[PDB]
Amino acid sequence: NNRPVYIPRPRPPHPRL
Amino acid sequence: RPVYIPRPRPPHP
Amino acid sequence: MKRTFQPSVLKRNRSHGFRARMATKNGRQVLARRRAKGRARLTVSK
Amino acid sequence: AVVKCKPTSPGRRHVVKVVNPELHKGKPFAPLLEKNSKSGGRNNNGRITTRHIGGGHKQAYRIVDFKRNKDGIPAVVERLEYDPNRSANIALVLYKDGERRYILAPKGLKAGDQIQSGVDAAIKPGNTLPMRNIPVGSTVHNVEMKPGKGGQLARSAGTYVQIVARDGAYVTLRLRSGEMRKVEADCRATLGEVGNAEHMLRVLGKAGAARWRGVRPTVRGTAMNPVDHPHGGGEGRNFGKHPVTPWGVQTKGKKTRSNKRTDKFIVRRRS
RNA sequence: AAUUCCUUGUCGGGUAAGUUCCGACCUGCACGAAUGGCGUAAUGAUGGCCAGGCUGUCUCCACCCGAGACUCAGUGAAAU
RNA sequence: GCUCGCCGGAAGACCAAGGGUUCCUGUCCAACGUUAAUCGGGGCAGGGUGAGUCGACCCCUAAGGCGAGGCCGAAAGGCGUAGUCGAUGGGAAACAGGUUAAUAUUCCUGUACUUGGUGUUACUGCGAAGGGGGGACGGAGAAGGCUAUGUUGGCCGGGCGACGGUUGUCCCGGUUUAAGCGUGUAGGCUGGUUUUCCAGGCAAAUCCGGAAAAUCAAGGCUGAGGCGUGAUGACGAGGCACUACGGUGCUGAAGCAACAAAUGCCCUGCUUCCAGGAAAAGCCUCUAAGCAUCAGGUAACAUCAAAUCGUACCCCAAACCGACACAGGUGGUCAGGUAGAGAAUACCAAGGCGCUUGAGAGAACUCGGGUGAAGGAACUAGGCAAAAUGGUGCCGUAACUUCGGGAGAAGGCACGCUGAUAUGUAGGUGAGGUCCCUCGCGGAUGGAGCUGAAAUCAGUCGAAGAUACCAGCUGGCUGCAACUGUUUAUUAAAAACACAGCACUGUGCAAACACGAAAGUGGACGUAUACGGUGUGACGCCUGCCCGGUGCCGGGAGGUUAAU
RNA sequence: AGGACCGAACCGACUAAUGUCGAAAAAUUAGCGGAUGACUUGUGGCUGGGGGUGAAAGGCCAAUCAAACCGGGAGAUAGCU
Repeated sequence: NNRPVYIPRPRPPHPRL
Repeated sequence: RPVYIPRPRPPHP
Repeated sequence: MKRTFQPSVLKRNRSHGFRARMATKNGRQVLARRRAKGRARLTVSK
Repeated sequence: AVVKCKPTSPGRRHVVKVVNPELHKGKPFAPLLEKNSKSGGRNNNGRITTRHIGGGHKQAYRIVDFKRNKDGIPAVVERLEYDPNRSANIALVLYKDGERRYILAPKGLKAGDQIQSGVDAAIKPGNTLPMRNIPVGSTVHNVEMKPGKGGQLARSAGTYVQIVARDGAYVTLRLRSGEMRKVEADCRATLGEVGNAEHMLRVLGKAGAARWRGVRPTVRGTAMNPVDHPHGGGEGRNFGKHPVTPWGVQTKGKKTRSNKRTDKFIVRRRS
């Protein structure tokens, strides 16, 4: 109903390069 | 509604 | 964890108070815009 | 006197102190004092105009009489005092009429010495006379650019100028930089050399010493990023550029004097 | 070598066994003298190696004390 | 209500900031409270904030803001003088006790104090944005005198006691009193008095400063605490009479001494050090203009005035900042007992709390801990994590070194209790008496009493005496950086950055340079033993050859070369 | 005397574990560094976005930074989904 005002910032655990 | 009188009341320590 | 907002009445009034807005023409336009929008609170009033 | 302190701890190993036993151990003369608010290198716009300035001990301002307009009044040197605003010590002098004043202290002064101003003055150090009356070849300090201006040359500790020639109404002086300048003969000058000649022998020892002297750390251009300084950038200490100022001007040997107004008064330049 | 591809260069020390470490040689791919070279006591929540003590780190786990997990009563979510 | 547990340099009592009725009483349990709820910082209603002395307000000013004219700028506008604002600073004055369900240094009782107006009396020159003094100032360090406060003894009141003993050197409680006024001390500072003169203090001056003499050797200023009065008052353990049984009323003994002792006061002091440590007003003082029969000022008395605003409650938190009744953050003041060097740590007092889901069971497994046979790093990228060391005194202590260090190197020895030396020593404090007194807060003799380490000998208990909490692991070789320090708030604390030192280079003061269309400002109220830029990075040995190329500096023979 | 030593308050964040729809949009527990200084902190000011500030990491500038936030040009443009 209400857009979360905060969006958590994730991380890249797995480079997958 | 709005109070506008935050005058200081310092009790002697 | 100290947060961004640390209230202080003196700093709030001297920064965004009514007289602060009237000092400069840009502040006067800010008041003019908010009068046009019809906002109940023109500024941060003590 | 130069004293080497023992290395009881790091920060004292390289300290060399200059101690003057005859300096006054007490408060200065209050009537001649004035407040000196620091600026931190900021101008009226609030922006940093001079870098590496800020902090330091609070210091008051002593009204030093550079003009020396008390003509014909004998004066006696009460005492010598430490001036935080100057490299050279100042001297508190009492005139015969009951007036006290501050003057730069040449090498020869001591408590009780007699000094005199005006043209009708002796040749001993500390007396101020128009440069026309000063014999050629003598050493003077606190020389005036223009009559009554006050005195601007040879003001640091252990500085002086040489009078080399006198043509017409103008006099030629050799400054401590090796430059010859032509000055009006009406300008006043003080005989002798500025005292505290050992002020250059101090080393300050540690980082804090320069810190509470009002000097802030200096960051090299190479250590910075390309967006901040013309130097900087690259991996592993790459320079590959001609040295320049932070604003692009080429330093390290580029002449920046562009006056065209006072050049008529310059006889030789630095070598 | 904070620099060395070939390379775990060669020899010695240390270990029963040392691609690490320490010492020496120079065949320096591609060190080098204020973008400084070589030493340097003291200092370092700095990198590497060795020794004594110490131990559940481990051979190899065992028991025990508390908080959850489990059951009952009340309240009552979330990603998908 | 009775027990148990927790905090006790706080999880107690106060504020400032910030909240804005959350404060108290009555009443209700829908929602809110991570459960129930009769309860609540929830709902509804009522009540509650009392000042000449507290603070704000007000007088003065710092950084800084605004800024009449003015300078500058296409406009907007920028800067700034005179001025005027701006507390985080300076400036007059109240303490104790009692009382409300909720306010009190504000109300009541008692005893005080400050600044102004008016009036009366006796003297007198008064008079400024002007002069001078004062206000008025750093860091560190040490001793002395003190007090807050604590402990013990004495005194007063009560007790002698459900498990042995306890009328005794035994146990419990109390033993408190302010501001103001008078005295003037420990300590600190300074030589006073009279006369004459002086282009100095943008005018003047009896004031400040300076120069002369005569005179005495003292005077003056500041100053904690103590002592009297305040106070034959208040308070006071406890006892007695009624309780809407929460509490109300009445009564009320002793109220001393010694020792220890602050981070608080004397002290914005004193002694030292280089980095040399606000301003203005209030206040004192001297005069110009002006008036000196006035006005005004001083001294005493009387009277009047001191307005307005804040005053509840939380304030390390459930009430502030974090969306929450959130394991976070938030400046200042008070801060007791035993052991301890200590505001560490353990256990406690005053006081406040058990953190708003509980009851069972006693699986795996996870989290936080305890112990462990034999071995002791065999684990692992790596002794990661754990374990271990840990205090005091004495002995002893290597390489290397800048001679300071390294170093608490490493490594050994003894730590409890009781008695004796000594019916508690050395030491500290110091009553009464005696003699002097430039006579009171005075100086000697004296030691009563109180307090009290450290050490030796002997004895004695335990497996263990730095017995708990608290409390370094150590040594050897080596790379990098000299060192303390700084840095990617929220995966990098380092060899990175800085650094003192060193060198090059620019800059003659309307300085170079920087911010600004400009004015102007910083640099600097400094001026080459100074300032800016650049590289290197303590210290010791040093730092070689190369000017082709690109920069920078100088030259001018000749050639080419814009506007015009 | 000391950018001296040990160590609380105070400031910081080297290691480990827990916690990752947490008590918490970086914390807790046990250790750890500085702790008279280049220290730390309260209150109030000044510097404004191609700008500030920076003991220099492209760090920080209201939980957002190799160019902050808000409104406008604006229904930018998108041979792409």
